[PDB]
Amino acid sequence: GPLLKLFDISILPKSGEPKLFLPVPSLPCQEAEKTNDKYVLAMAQRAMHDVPISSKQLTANLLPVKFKPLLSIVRYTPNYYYWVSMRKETIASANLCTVAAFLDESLCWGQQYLKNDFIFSENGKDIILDTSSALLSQLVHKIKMLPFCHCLMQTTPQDHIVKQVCYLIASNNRILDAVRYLQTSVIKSPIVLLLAYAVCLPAAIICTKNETQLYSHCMRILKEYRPGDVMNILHESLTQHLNKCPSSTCAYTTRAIVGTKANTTGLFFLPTQ
Amino acid sequence: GPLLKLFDISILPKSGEPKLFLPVPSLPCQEAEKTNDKYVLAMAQRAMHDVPISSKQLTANLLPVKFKPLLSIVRYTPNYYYWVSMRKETIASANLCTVAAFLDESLCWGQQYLKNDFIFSENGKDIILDTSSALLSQLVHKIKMLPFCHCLMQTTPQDHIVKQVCYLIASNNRILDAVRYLQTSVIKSPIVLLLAYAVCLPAAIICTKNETQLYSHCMRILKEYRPGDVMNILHESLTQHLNKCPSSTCAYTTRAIVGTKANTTGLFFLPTQ
RNA sequence: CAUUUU
Ligand SMILES: [Zn+2]
Ligand SMILES: [Zn+2]
Repeated sequence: GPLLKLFDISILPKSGEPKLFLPVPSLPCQEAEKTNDKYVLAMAQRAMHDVPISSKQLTANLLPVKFKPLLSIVRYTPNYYYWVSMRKETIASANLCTVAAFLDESLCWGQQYLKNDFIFSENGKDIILDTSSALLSQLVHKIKMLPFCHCLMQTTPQDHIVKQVCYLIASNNRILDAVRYLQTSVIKSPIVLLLAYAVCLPAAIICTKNETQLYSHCMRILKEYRPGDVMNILHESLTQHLNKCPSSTCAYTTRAIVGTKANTTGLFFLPTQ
Repeated sequence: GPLLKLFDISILPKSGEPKLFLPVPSLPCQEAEKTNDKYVLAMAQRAMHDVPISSKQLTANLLPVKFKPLLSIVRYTPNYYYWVSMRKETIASANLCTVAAFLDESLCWGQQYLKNDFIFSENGKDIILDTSSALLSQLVHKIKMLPFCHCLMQTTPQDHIVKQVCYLIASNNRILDAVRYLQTSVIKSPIVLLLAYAVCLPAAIICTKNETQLYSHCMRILKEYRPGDVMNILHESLTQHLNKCPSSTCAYTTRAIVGTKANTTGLFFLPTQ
């Protein structure tokens, strides 16, 4: 007979006059930051804007002296939700250049936690660490968009690992299950190593006292990292790929995922050797 | 003995220069578009730039007269991979403002196919329809990131349908399985309706004659759409949420996912009533 | 859907 109705007519909008913009919920004004340190205040003023990323370079062996000054904002700002929201906006709309920059920043920051005997916890109010889960999800989304030849044209592709780690995160954000799975094999692909680097901080933050062994594995990964590894791994893999992939279309699919340049809104620094 | 080695050291790149960019090849110069229609040529020149979206508004009463002239570029351009890669770059880095604009464009374009008895094909070389799957995946990514009060604070949330459709697309791009699931129920939430609108053209493109029932359902959805509905549905939902949700954290997180303005790079027109 | 993929 007649078909089943498609939808209830009551859910359609009350007005059919054209809307050119979505609502912007303007939010309260920011309080003054709680520091008089003019280097730290300058770093925050530049983090608020999309500065060319070369201007934000910070040599990693100078980061130790800057860590405690920068904590006055990164850990103790009165504008916590404003800063986290700013950074999540950039990450949720990030190309792979932007993802890579934020990953290197977060991992160098995490290594300073270790150097200073800080513990990792989700109640720690840290505007860099508290966007690391959003960043892991974004990295997985970029890897799933790349043509499959990027994973298959590595010396030891470990494609089954890439596929299962991406499924666990994309399907239901199963962060600790992804660590459990990564523990079962030696890592032999640089793409798998990027995923391990990206999972270690958001997993460590959510471990309870019943998951001390998983926490310990996350700290092994964090300690092996060296400043700049995420940018260095991707720069090398993408160059080799252009020199060997025979597809007539891969380069165009890939350029759109990688992007033209990074967006540094919310990024305090790009750490390098 | 020691624990299992973390990774084979050979996968790390040689330390060399500090990396401040990621490599992509440079684009060749453009060929001339195959038309002398000044109106079409002007629309394509604007499409190349992130100009304010009010300057790209098109009343959908005019789209039927412009459809055939515009095919000279959308369907027969000698610059196919330039246009599709430009549009996929914008969509893969898109906030929800941008996703909504491109969805309305694609749905109105698909309606002109239907009105003219054109068929939908994976190899049809259409720079608008060939980005509709990327757009579906990005809409699902945005819905997953919104605080869940957005889906639950609806008259009839159908929260189980939203979650399962999002699972099917995000886990394995199971587009036809998502249509099959949607066809079982009357749609009673605006969020579910947005997902139905976003799925109908990517599904129509990959249906064969062995999926004639699912194809018919996709054509039912496409015919019921009214130009501008994606922006109008999202504007009403976000306006009424802002009035009713009491969470301060929700406002900050929502602003991050929605964004403050659309990126129109690669967008030809924003269709409206 | 009831942890759905491998
Ligand atoms: Zn390739
Ligand atoms: Zn809310």
